[PDB]
Amino acid sequence: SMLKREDWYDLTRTTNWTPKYVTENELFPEEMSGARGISMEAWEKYDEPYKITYPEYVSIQREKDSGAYSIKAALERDGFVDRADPGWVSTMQLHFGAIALEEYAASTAEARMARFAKAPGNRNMATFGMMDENRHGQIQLYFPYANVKRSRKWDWAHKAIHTNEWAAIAARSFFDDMMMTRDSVAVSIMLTFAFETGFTNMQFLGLAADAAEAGDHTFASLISSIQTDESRHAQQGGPSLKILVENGKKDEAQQMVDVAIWRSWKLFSVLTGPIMDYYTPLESRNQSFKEFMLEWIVAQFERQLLDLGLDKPWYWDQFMQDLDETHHGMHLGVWYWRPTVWWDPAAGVSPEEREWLEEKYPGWNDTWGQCWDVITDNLVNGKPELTVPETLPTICNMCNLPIAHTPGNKWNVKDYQLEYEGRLYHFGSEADRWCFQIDPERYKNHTNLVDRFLKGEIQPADLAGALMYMSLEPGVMGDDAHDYEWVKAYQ
Amino acid sequence: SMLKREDWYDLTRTTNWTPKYVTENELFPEEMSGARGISMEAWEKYDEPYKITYPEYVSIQREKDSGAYSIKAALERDGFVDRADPGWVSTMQLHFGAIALEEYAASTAEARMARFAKAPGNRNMATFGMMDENRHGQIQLYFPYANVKRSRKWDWAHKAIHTNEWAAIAARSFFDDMMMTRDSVAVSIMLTFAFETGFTNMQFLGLAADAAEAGDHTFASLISSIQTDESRHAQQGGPSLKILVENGKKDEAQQMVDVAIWRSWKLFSVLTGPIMDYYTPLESRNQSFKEFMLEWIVAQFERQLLDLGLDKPWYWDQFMQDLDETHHGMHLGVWYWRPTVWWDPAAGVSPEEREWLEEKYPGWNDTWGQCWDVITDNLVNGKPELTVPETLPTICNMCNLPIAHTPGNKWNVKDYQLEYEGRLYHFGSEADRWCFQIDPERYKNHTNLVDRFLKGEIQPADLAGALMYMSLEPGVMGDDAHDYEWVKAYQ
Amino acid sequence: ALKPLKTWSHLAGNRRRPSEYEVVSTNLHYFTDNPERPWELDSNLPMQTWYKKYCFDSPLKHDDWNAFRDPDQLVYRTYNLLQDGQESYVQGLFDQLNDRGHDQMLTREWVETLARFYTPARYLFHALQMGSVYIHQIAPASTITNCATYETADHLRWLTHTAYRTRELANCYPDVGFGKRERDVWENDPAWQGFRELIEKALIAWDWGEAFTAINLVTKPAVEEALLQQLGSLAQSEGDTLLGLLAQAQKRDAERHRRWSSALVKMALEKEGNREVLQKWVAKWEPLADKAIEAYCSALPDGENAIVEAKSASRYVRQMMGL
Amino acid sequence: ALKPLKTWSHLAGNRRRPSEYEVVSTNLHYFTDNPERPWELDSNLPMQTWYKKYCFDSPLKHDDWNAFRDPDQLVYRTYNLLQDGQESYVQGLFDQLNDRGHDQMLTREWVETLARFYTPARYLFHALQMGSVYIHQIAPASTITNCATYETADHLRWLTHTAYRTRELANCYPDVGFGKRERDVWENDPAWQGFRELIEKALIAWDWGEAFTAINLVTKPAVEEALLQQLGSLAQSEGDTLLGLLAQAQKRDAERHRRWSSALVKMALEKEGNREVLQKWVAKWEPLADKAIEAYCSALPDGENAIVEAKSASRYVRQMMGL
Amino acid sequence: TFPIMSNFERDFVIQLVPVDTEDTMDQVAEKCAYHSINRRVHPQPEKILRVRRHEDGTLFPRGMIVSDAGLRPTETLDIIFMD
Amino acid sequence: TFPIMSNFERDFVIQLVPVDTEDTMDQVAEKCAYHSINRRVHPQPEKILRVRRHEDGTLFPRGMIVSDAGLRPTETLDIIFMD
Ligand SMILES: Oc1ccc(Br)cc1
Ligand SMILES: Oc1ccc(Br)cc1
Ligand SMILES: Oc1ccc(Br)cc1
Ligand SMILES: Oc1ccc(Br)cc1
Ligand SMILES: Oc1ccc(Br)cc1
Ligand SMILES: Oc1ccc(Br)cc1
Ligand SMILES: Oc1ccc(Br)cc1
Ligand SMILES: Oc1ccc(Br)cc1
Ligand SMILES: Oc1ccc(Br)cc1
Ligand SMILES: Oc1ccc(Br)cc1
Ligand SMILES: Oc1ccc(Br)cc1
Ligand SMILES: Oc1ccc(Br)cc1
Ligand SMILES: [Fe+3]
Ligand SMILES: [Fe+3]
Ligand SMILES: [Fe+3]
Ligand SMILES: [Fe+3]
Ligand SMILES: [O-]
Ligand SMILES: [O-]
Repeated sequence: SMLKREDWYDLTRTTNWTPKYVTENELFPEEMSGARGISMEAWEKYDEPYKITYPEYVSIQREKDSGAYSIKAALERDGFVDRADPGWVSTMQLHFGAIALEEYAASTAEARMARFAKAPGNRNMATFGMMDENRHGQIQLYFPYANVKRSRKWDWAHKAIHTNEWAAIAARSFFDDMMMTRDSVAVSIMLTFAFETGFTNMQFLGLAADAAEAGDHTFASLISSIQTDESRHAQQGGPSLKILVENGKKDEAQQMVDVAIWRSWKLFSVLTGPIMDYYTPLESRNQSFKEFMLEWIVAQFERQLLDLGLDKPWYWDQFMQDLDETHHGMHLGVWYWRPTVWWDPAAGVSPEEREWLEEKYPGWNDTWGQCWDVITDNLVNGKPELTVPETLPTICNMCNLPIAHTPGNKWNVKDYQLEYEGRLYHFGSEADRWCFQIDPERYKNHTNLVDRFLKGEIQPADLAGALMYMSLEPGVMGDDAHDYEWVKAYQ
Repeated sequence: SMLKREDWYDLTRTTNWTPKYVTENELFPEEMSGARGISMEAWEKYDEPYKITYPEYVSIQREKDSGAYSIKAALERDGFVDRADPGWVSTMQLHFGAIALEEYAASTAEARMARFAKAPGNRNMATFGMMDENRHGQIQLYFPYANVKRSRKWDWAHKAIHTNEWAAIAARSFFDDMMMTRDSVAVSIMLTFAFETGFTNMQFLGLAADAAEAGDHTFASLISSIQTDESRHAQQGGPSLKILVENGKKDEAQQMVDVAIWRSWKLFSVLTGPIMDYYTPLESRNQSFKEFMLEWIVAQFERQLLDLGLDKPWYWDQFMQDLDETHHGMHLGVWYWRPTVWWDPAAGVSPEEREWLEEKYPGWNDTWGQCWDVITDNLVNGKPELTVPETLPTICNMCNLPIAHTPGNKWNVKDYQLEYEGRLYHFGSEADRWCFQIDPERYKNHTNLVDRFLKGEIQPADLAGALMYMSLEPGVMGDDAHDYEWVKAYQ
Repeated sequence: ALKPLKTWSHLAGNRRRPSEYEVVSTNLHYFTDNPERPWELDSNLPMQTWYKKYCFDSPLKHDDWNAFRDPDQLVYRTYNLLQDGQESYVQGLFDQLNDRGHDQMLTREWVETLARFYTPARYLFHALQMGSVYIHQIAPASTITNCATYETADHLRWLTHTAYRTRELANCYPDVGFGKRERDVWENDPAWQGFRELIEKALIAWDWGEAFTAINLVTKPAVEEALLQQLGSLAQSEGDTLLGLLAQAQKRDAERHRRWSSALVKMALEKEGNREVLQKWVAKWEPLADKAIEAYCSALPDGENAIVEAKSASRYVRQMMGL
Repeated sequence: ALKPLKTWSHLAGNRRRPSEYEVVSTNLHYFTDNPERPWELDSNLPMQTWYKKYCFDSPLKHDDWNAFRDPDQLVYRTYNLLQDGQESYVQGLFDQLNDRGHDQMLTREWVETLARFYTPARYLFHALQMGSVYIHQIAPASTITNCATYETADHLRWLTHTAYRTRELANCYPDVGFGKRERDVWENDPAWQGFRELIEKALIAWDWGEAFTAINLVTKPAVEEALLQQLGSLAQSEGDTLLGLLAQAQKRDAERHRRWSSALVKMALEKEGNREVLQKWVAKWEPLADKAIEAYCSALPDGENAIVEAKSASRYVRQMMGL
Repeated sequence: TFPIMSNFERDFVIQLVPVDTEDTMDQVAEKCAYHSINRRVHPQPEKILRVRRHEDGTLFPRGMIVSDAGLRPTETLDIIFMD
Repeated sequence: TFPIMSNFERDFVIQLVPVDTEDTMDQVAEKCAYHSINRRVHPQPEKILRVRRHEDGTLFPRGMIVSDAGLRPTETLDIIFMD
């Protein structure tokens, strides 16, 4: 016979001891551990709600991969990617290039907690988290790998984060700030709670669903399986949050959440918004990016924050409004600057689409529809050279994303500047600037693409030089997804 | 460390012993064993070319099912069967209804050898064969089961062989004769060698390939996996054949092969021929049923028979010719009598199709094209009541299939009658009648649908009565696959 | 017109949603559709007569054998999953005990004991394999047959473990005759004649009911108690950890066989008269089982005591089934 | 325009088709792209300084650490497949030895020996878990990190086996204090202070090179020889088959760790000066290992002999790596 | 009421056909034509239908009745176009 | 040669715009209009373009030169339609 898991589980996490040959601070340095005055005994209250043991882990995961890799191989010589909508294909290349290596990097984020968390249970769950991310990184390199011969763009599933292409810099700016350069407790708050539980867990669910609609059962299965692993480690932040509130650290906890959520939002608006609102065919659009956010992200955050006795972010009112524009700018920005990304941005501004955008968003054509009105005319009046840039867009020093807001009649684009120690910074939002001011020494000497351009680090100092600096060349350089097919509609 | 499989394999099959408390004949009755004078020692020379042991078996098969069942579940809520060509859907219902339970029945065929074969190695390989067929039967009941709510026709995957619908009687006539009522050695010859190695092994391969073209990855994976198990037990006939030739039994062996191959062909012409020559869309037709047979069945049989020092069947010359008509009759017969089967037969006689049939078959329209000419006119001239029967077609007493040959100009339909002990028999071919004469006591008092009708066993004795006798009712009763859509072509 | 169902037509009318097990294992045999002419050929063929006499005319009766359900509900998919795990465990024992040179520290006495009482079992286990595979092809229902199908694979598994271990023993003690003498021991050693006569006679009991009884209710419990329990207990006491644990591993399959055999007996007793039929058969074969146990165990150390324990334990299996 | 390749751009130029292992494990770390500012933030953050000092400025040098390849080529998929099998085996041992009441026939002396020398290892194994997980996050290459990733999971596995067994022991001998005293033994028993001082000091060796050395080349071999080999050999002699075989099972992971550690050392020696660096580190930590073995083994029966064997065997691991 | 099998010229399969023991071959052919003509065979009024035994190919008169042709129950018969 | 950011009216994003330290706001707006007008903004000849500092909203004269407006390098500026 065998024991019931409940009878011996606590012993797997009864591993803390009183150091003697070295001091507690030496063994657990604050910069890595982040115990924040809270004692070892107090941290031991940490108790993950979802429990699992080694034998169970290797057994379940073995099965998940058997299925996933089996699906992939069965549909391998089917070449769906070929006869699939350019909007979808482009969606995948964007996903992989931005996520593969970051998934892997997260394995080190977990490893950070596995070694330096004073909470024994967090240390073990982080070890499983470490293995989860090791999996995601590998499986999301193995899958796109099947398409390297169809286009060099697929090579970016591995190369993107190794370049200085703006989106890559944006991705790294976020991740390094949330999970790679923060102490153990901070990581559980900002990555596992704020980002993995708050966004990616439900996101991946929709991606998998949408991928299913598209007819890509290989990619659908991929994301479905990976998503089932998320909760297992995403759970690590709640307990840390209770411990901090439980003790005298509610404020410190409060802003990590404030900061982490905004930053997750910014990066989220450029990579997910454009996707379900423009790259997705019209007859396959369930709800709008705004609808999706309110019903699957906004609500949960409110519920969650409530249960942990935390307050809604100070910027929450503004954040709620931006759901009506931010991802619209980000999109237009990416499509306009289409040759500077590794995937083909879709316009998604056909007659029907443009109205769809009007139903979901009040007065879209009176603002966003404007800019698109022009661009569409130039393409109708054979002047394609006016739909691409000849200059760099101003960049937010925090999210390293273009500073863009409401256009057209209801114009409102703003720039929340800030001068600190003989230097002028630019932020595409009030929250973005705030993230900077609450801790300057952390972002101070960093520099976005523009700062580098102005310092002479991009040479030659012209378009061709910037392209070569971002490691981009024809073949991978972006252009309109449907090859401008959507123009024949306007003559 | 562990031993190499080659060092201990022989011991797994070193199980024969000299009975003492019962006699060899009691323990191994000839009617079940079929040692045919060949001694225990002589049978021990039996040595399967493909070897496998228990641990290896359960490990490999566990993986095959993980994948297959994983594929199925991933594509489950995709409902391909719905938006799939009626020709395909009809193909599957035909496959399942005719094979599911026969696959299972084969597990007993294997069990026959596992217990009564005097060859130790055959006994063990038959035990694995037993498990293989147990698998095929179950997995091919589990898969169609997903469609019971879409149509009662799917219920036939389980019910068909339990009825007296003519195709069911045809299926059972073959199988019971080849594997269920033959002694151990005879089974290895007629089922494993003649039928499984000679037909189903390559057939399933093409089915899987065609299913792939159709876009049914669930069914494709299903057949692909099952097919990989075939060789493991299909191999059992060769060794028995060598032993018989090796000894004084070349003739006895010769006709089992003669008989078994013809019967396999007959049943094959009605269930596979119509499929790849008519139910398969035109733009998805690789080669013709005739091409397929010559290149994947005919050749191998010649090679095989050669290596075992056996002669080509006496009927081989005729058999080669029939590839130019038999499956054409069988088709027309099934479509005409479409309401008497559980699937929707496809006409596959559109303009393009009819020419396709001409390219693959010389002078098709001058013979088969005739009958179809008429039928098409009646449908054009609103007289659908003349495309269905009002009488029973004469039935071959051996293959229990309709006696039909070349029509039109080159008319040649023949009936190879035979009178034996105050009774008149009918056969749709010279070989069919031969199978009867070389062993009368085995088929003597059996009776086909017509014999039963004429004896008063079908009551009421009319169409409605025959339908109810075959367990058929509206909903499952067949009709044209594409609902006569192919007629609009001829106005 | 006929409306589509939620399950197979023969399972419609059920209360709870049919399980995978029920979906792929019930009402599969078709030879029982026509007892007059089970197979679609002449009604006088030998195999028509075999099934009518040995399946249909068995004194063990019931009106709906297809109602039988495996208590373990084994299916091909679950069988492999279950056994693959057990085989991983057995692979561990062989490979890792080998690594620690477990075979070299066995006494000479014990090795000779293995040559006489252990390795020849490959013949007895294969006979059990033949025995249950016959039950497969003669039982009146598919759910009954599958239980026989899986038990048959288990007997092959026991055979396989034995063949492998025999090779390892021959490697370590090439003078004993491991792998070369088993047949002679099985055929000529008085210790084995008890079991040999039992299975040889049992192997020609064609009635599906008597086959089930002679093999699963009388012979198997006798074989399991003598070999797996007694010799296995002896292996443990002699420090042969490998065999001790191998025996425990195989007992798990033996237990499963007793479970379905028990359920079949329980279903049979629903009909008046079947208990008497079963007991009469048990009364017929029990005597040969006693002789098997006596001849085998008497030759082991503590023989008389081993005989009493085995007779007692095997009989208890049948008592808990109501006999 | 750029033409599509047959493999990742960084693997193009290779002779043989890249394996799955190479496809999903190579050149993954990006913090090594800019040693001046490893992370995409201010160049003065503590974590920028940590990586520049402990990863980039390590005296163990090489021009292309990404060239390192796991001799076992472990990947997440193959790791699970491999360990799932091993865990099925371990599950067998626990479950089936339990079934035969293996725990009740252990002597009182041996039980007390287990309370002092076995169950407290849960602390030592978790420390090894922390130790290798630090290597994961500070190594200069992803192929190096993954070897650390998997070894970390193995240490958690050893911890887990120990926690489970400790519960079973507490159930069978509730008076001994199983599960309740381990910490006190680990912190206060002179037999454990040797190992404790060793890992506590080793756990604060932040240089990736010294971490690898102190943990994988000095501490682990010491821990494995003392616990898995010596105590495991003792378990066998005391008839504790379970622990004896559990030790053998865990040694298989320990062997894998030595294999990749060996390959990394081999690659390091390609560069002149690294051997000296490694030896200097080994010369620094070997003394604490000796004290660990001495304090632990001296307290076991046949102590002095166990000490000599362990020192000898652990040193041999490093000698075969060229030191 | 007597059973026979119909192998109609230019058709593609023999069929079971009920005829009376008094019908003249002309009537038999008429009954058989019902299960063949206008179904999968183009009529030919210009020509006349005849019925001969299939086993030996014996052509039967137009006015010969089923009762005289002997015939074994189930006997196969050919119906052909002639003059 | 002096850098500034352009926040063109009715546009949707600020852009980096190179101007000379001598251009009059009219010339600055002209340069900025190049990176905005006819790209994603409908022209308005009827009206005149003006340039004001974004931080405080200070409207700058049409003839005022970059060298006098002070301006911090990178300074953001609004270009609007007026009279
Ligand atoms: O075609 C598609 C593009 C994007 C998504 Br999300 C789904 C379908
Ligand atoms: O597919 C995606 C994954 C992550 C983010 Br953030 C955005 C899109
Ligand atoms: O529904 C969704 C589709 C795609 C992404 Br990315 C996120 C949500
Ligand atoms: O001169 C340039 C044009 C375009 C970009 Br983007 C950057 C510099
Ligand atoms: O649509 C199809 C019908 C039959 C076959 Br076979 C393949 C495709
Ligand atoms: O799908 C099929 C399987 C077997 C035969 Br025979 C014919 C068709
Ligand atoms: O190519 C083939 C398609 C279907 C069947 Br059935 C057999 C062969
Ligand atoms: O009277 C009948 C009509 C059709 C068939 Br089929 C059988 C009898
Ligand atoms: O059945 C067996 C399982 C493992 C080995 Br190793 C040998 C035989
Ligand atoms: O449960 C048991 C099954 C078989 C034997 Br032998 C002993 C115990
Ligand atoms: O790691 C473990 C494997 C099996 C059991 Br049971 C317990 C722990
Ligand atoms: O190969 C071995 C690994 C570890 C130990 Br401890 C002993 C032997
Ligand atoms: Fe992940
Ligand atoms: Fe995650
Ligand atoms: Fe099969
Ligand atoms: Fe088969
Ligand atoms: O994750
Ligand atoms: O098969």
